[PDB]
Amino acid sequence: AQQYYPRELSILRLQDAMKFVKELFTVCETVLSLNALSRSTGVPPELHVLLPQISSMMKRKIVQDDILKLLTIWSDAYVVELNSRGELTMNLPKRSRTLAFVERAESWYQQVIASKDEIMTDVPAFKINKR
Repeated sequence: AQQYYPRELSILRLQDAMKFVKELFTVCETVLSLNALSRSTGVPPELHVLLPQISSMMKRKIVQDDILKLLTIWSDAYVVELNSRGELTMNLPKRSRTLAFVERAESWYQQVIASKDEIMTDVPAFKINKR
């Protein structure tokens, strides 16, 4: 076109992905914080239990891969634990987190579009290995 060629179009796609993971982080923050209060151990239910809550707040069906995008931006954002059956459980780490995430999200976005190759259109899911 005039202003936007394939590379620029990919950047625009990525910006929507940035907007997505930023909102998703905030939603995970409210859900995990609230659910971590329900039990004496301070440990929330498995992630698959909390996904309907996360989905309703996001007004869209959120899956585990969406959640893992957050760790790509901030690896120490949450603590990841795999149980006996391999079911994923996420939890807040032991001590503003929202501001910290946005800064890293911005910095991550900067480094992606900075170099002149091919631009990814979405945040890749963080890779989790077996315990």
